[PDB]
Amino acid sequence: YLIKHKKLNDLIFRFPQQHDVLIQFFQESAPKYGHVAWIQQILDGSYADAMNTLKNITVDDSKKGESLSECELHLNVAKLSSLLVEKDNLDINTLRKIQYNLDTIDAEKNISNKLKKGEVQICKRFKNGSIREVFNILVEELKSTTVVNLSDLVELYSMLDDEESLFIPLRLLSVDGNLLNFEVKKFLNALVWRRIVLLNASNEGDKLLQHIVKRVFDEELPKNNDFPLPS
Amino acid sequence: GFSNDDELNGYIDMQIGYGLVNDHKKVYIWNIHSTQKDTPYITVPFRSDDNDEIAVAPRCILTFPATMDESPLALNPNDQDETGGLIIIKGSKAIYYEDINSINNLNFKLSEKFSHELELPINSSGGEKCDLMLNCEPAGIVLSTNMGRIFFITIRNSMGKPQLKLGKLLNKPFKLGIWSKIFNTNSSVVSLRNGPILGKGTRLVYITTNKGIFQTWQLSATNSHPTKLIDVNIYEAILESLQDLYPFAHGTLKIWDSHPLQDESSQLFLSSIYDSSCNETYYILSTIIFDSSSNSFTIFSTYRLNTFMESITDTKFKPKIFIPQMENANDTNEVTSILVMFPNAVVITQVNSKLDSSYSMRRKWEDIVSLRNDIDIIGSGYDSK
Amino acid sequence: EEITQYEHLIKGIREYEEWQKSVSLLSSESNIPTLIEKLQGFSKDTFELIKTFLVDLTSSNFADSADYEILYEIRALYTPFLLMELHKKLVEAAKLLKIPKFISEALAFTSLVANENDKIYLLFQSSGKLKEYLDLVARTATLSN
Repeated sequence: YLIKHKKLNDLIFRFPQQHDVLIQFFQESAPKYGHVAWIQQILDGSYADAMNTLKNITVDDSKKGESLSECELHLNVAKLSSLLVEKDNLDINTLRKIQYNLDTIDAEKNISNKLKKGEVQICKRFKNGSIREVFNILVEELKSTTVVNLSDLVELYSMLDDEESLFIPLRLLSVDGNLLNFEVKKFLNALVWRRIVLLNASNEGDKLLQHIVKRVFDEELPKNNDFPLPS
Repeated sequence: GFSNDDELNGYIDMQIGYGLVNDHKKVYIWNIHSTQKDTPYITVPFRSDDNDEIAVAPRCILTFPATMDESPLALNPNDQDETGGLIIIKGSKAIYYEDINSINNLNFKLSEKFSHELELPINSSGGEKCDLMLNCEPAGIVLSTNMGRIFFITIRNSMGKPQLKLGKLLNKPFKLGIWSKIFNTNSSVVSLRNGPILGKGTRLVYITTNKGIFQTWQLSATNSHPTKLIDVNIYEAILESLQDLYPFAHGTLKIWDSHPLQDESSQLFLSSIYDSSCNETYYILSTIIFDSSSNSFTIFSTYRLNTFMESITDTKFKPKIFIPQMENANDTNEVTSILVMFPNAVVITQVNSKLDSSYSMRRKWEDIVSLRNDIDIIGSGYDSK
Repeated sequence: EEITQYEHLIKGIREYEEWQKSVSLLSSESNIPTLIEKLQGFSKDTFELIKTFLVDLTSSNFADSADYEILYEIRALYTPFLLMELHKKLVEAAKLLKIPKFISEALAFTSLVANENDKIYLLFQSSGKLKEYLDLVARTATLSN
């Protein structure tokens, strides 16, 4: 009631003995009082309620997306508000995520444009990749000036892989991959290795073998342990 | 009448016909092959969506169109519709910007789709920073680092459509003890000069380092190991040869630039000799012919500029020779005119081809066009005569 | 250049003092437009002076040498002091005049604090004033209640 009726002084200080229930209230997805609600929550040293609120903000096309100028502004304000997390509520991890988020949209868009211009490459299997027979279809529908088709963008994004993004799978399995199970990690790592040793043997010029091996030493992949070299 | 940074990196791109000077906050791009003296000024602000790592200073260089019809020539009456793609190096990220005219000032999320990013190798023993960029398309971009690492980036994949894929390091980091550039092929690149367009997706690229190592790299767009045609140190040879006609060329030798002649196997080397009986510097034009057909070399002629005995070291960059390669008709290719570019004179000469002993190897025609000290070379390109 | 840098705190205080008088003329004890005119003069002055000081410092080669630190310390003093001073005003205006723009103007100084101009939001944290400043903004809204 209070959060709606702009009675914020009464909420914290006049009823000091229902506090424990008030932690339940914070755990709400949004308290109800609109987009002015979340602001109040950053202000009180009651940040935990607001992080959860802001999620509902970013899917509303009427709170961001009124116009271009206002949209860019809103994104700035959310970021700045994140900076004002103290130690009251340990939303420091969320703070980092809000910052990360413009870089995330760029990664998304980046890869999307490539796929639109036939960024996805032909499958190695045979003369042409079967995936493309699917990839082309998804590009065209979205190339037509018509309504945004959410499903089409999701499918399109992952299916055909940037060669600018092959390094991250190798990095990830070294650092994090013993958690997935050795046997999983070994399998994926072995897949890439196969292809690498399937070219040096074809001809006579190796130098292929060391580049992948010596390459993992630069970022200390062996030091991460259990990471084999091309073999 | 723009804001000026302390650092100004220019390159004139005659492969596309657009002119560039860049700041390290913005790039200013204009149609320099226009038929009117006046030109529009495309200003492109730097992104904060983009990612950037280590100390690498922003060099910006133009690249072929990719959303607009391709320019394999300098082109356009004054259209800004055909201004190519853009590559800006921020850190370890080479970022290629597609469109640059549909950039709105109240949205920046349409800029995102035009940004493609690539991570270039990290771990260096003598550091990194983009020093020179030479558009040597058709093939791609070769960029030099001050340490002496040399990176080839193909801007197209194999579908002939845009994608950055790192081709190969021409020069790799030497992690051999002690030296990092001190006793290797890596040292400070002093020239990145285009060599002839032999077609077939190949471009000769001449690489001359400060030590006096001459490297000829036959680049081709697709290559996981480019072939080096020439690899000889010529510093010793020059010093020796200048004792047969000049008896005061004893001591002090600097190699300043290398640039191709009309003949592609023949390279002109810019040198200085110091006369210690008068404190004069005679700039010596040396025609050196390279055999890439045996990886051998011979010095053909050494010519001393006889009326030009000034010591003139350039205000911006080090002394450069220019001999613009042929691209248009021009009657007679047996004599070579050489432009020696300094910010206070242009010595125009022509050097021996006669092997006269009845007129010596110098004392031919020499003319000087004196300039003022307000020439500050930001970048240079050539094509035609 | 020294005179310019030192003057910035002082000019804002001079306007501040004129405003302390104006404070006693709030609550419709002078016509409302004259009080808002004075108020606009004062708000903009203080903010402007912060901005000016930042620019001067950064591009005089004092952010390009290791003498910087004495200046940073000077900035530390100026920024939270002026910002606070300005922020505690407008709260007073909001109750006395009963106009929500001043609820907005109080709230608006929170965005300046979070902007990086030598990381103003760290100074406030460090000093322990960030919560104090935050709670005041909330209470401005409670004035319409």
